[PDB]
Amino acid sequence: AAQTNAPWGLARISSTSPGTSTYYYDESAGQGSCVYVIDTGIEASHPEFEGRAQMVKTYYYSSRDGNGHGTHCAGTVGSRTYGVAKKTQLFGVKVLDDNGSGQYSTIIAGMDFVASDKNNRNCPKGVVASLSLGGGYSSSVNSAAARLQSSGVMVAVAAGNNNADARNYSPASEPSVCTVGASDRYDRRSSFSNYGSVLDIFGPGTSILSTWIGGSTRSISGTSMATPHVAGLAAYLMTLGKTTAASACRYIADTANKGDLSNIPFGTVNLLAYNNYQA
Amino acid sequence: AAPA
Ligand SMILES: [Ca+2]
Repeated sequence: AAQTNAPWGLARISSTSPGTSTYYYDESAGQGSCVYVIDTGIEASHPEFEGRAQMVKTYYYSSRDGNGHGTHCAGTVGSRTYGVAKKTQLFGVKVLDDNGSGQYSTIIAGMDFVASDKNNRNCPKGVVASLSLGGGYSSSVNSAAARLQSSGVMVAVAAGNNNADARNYSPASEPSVCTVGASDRYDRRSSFSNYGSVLDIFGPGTSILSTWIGGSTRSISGTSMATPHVAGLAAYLMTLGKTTAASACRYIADTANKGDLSNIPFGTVNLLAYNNYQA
Repeated sequence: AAPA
């Protein structure tokens, strides 16, 4: 299938080159797979989700995203217009408050939650977790992510927007997960994007169009935006049968566009998520 | 944490 006049990020991910406008992808579209969105919640009634999204857990007084961050990320994952894996299932996990804050024990609780909850879901093609949040280094947070990954879930985490080595941030620094940097239109490292050896792969994170609260849409920038492209991509490849949860991150780097990124410091990968589609 |  082919989505004409798609947002740049989707197009980028199905091209070997920057500057195109069509998003080429298999019609299967990540159906049969599940993506947990661990953020501020999802606005589940948003028409773009076609009813494929639902909140599953809150750690606060409400199950609603009064922030926008989560709804934006979910859209990049599998919303009709704005998402990678247009027919996936989405589950919202609200670990962050409407102010976007969240204590580590809550984020650790949300991760253990996902590792358990997935057992009572019907997700034949597999399970993915998309985590566009972070903070200063923490071993417990890291270990929570590792557990999640080990439980059989594709874990993808934002590298952070400090324009620093991600090694000092969690859970970006956990080696076992899929730490995602951000890029821009022109195949440049996004200026805010963290870097370092712990990075596994890059994705589009600058000026990404996505769903927003109140049934709207918004362009925003960040490693949060990049993270979902990858999680959405993994979900997609899992339904096609190309890879598994355990090996998705590796697979994505093997098959990536290599050497195209600029502004990539020595020691960081020059790897750009790529679906390798061929009609 | 915070959102990214
Ligand atoms: Ca890794």
